Amino acid sequence: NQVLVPNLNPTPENLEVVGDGFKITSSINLVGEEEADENAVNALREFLTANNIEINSENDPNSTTLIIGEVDDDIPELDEALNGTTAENLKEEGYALVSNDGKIAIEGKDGDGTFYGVQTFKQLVKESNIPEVNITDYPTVSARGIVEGFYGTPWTHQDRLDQIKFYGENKLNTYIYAPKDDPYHREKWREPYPESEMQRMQELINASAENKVDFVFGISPGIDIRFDGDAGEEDFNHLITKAESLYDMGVRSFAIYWDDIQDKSAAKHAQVLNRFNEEFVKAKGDVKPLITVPTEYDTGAMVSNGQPRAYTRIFAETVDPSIEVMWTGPGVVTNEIPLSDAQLISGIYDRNMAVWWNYPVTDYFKGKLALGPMHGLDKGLNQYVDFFTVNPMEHAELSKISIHTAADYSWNMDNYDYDKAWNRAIDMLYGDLAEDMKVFANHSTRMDNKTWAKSGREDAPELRAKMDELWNKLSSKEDASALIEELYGEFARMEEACNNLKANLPEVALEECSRQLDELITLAQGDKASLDMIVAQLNEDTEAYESAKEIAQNKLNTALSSFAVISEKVAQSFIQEALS
Ligand SMILES: FC(F)(F)C1=NCCNC=C1
Repeated sequence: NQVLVPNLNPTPENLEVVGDGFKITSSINLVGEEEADENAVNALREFLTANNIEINSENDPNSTTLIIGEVDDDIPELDEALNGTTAENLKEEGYALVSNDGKIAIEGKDGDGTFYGVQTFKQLVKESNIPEVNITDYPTVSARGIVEGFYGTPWTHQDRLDQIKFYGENKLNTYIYAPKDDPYHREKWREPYPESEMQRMQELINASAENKVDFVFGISPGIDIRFDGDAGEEDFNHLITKAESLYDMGVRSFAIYWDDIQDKSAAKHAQVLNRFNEEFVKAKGDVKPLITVPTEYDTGAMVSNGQPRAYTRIFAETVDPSIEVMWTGPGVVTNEIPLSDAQLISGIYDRNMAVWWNYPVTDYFKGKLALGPMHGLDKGLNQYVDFFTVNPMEHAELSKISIHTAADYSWNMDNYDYDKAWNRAIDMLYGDLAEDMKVFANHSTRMDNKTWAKSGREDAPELRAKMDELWNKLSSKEDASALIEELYGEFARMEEACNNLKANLPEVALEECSRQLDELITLAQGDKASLDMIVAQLNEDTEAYESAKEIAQNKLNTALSSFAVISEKVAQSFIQEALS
């Protein structure tokens, strides 16, 4: 029978189904391996090994045939199997994939593209079966990735190697390495890596390249940099020396941060940029565009009554237009970047901008996990933005859910559906546990420290609606009891799911969310007690009510003084509501 197209992330620009599917044989003829991108071919080899698919050395016409290469390779049998499809006319990083009557063909516009075709290929195949499809695919935004920019417990080395492979698998191509643990990033910002630190950095650098990730080395000399006279000169050379020493280990992307600094003059920040850009970036000729974050980096701090402040205005004139400029949106952590905000800032800097989006980062509100999708990001932003990065959580495993959606948003922006993306993330990442994780993660999408920092999808919004509806039914004495029954079932479901997650989540996830699992179980029991209160009072029964009321205060006080935080406006607020 038919072979269905599995979930893919990101969603490819164009995918047509052309056959029923077929089973890839025990082993295959691989064609083009000698001409095609070395990293694409190694990804392919690893996948084939991990799935017990051998490679014939002698062509066997009984065996499935896999042909891989770039446009700029001369592989006639690739064009033959593509049978009309082509990557020739796509942007950079695009590719074409055709799977049909026993052949798979992958043609990248460039090697990045080819590597990305392999990542699609990997997603399409299940228990050796592939659908017969026809894909041409390319990204909306051209830098797409992560900045390691949060505070708190930095990621381990093993976390980073895991993330980088993950970024490659979801077609993210940028990783800004600016950890606050690392002295060689800020304090000690002059000063090459020791010797004891070189083997670690080298592994980060090489893993990145192997997965088509731009390892951007982030530097932050605001701590103590001198701009004037001999000191200015000496420090500029320390900057150059430092970048040379990283150039020498393989680094070909650099970012310079001015976000925390004493001497706060735009003209001086932009001169150090412009000179580095000339004397280093351009001189080397294989270094990617320099990146910077300026001292004013949110619309709040950058603009006043539609007019740039002094800093921004000066920085914006002075700074070379080849330089990439990061800004976080309307504020540092904000609901939205609407098109008008992008336009405004893009206009001022007179260029396509770079986004530093502070979600899912939780460093400002550590008890809550941010497990929701990219949200409030206007689906036309690519008109003014061609570099998009997320600042994730200290919790690397669970950051994968938001990051997975950032991958769809930034690759295929027209078609981005936050809720569809959110479900696909959980489905793809959590397997046999996805339905349970969805129940739980549903209550942990929304960030709000109640001062300055608010972003993300509202928690569990269907359930909020049923809770509001229950209060209307009660307070205009209409019948409520179908709903009450329905809500007993929801709260039971919450508890069931979180218990199943505690029992079955692998440690790598469990250990980042177990406090919250417990917290949501508690609030769920208090929610259950809160309906017990409502039933008791509608049956005028003080015994059952004062008993239930005690149980509900009990769960609320546990949650209120636990470190963990979750479902503040839904599962937690329901209990507060019932007790008033
Ligand atoms: F002020 C600090 F930089 F230390 C800080 N700011 C944002 C909130 N998260 C943790 C620390």
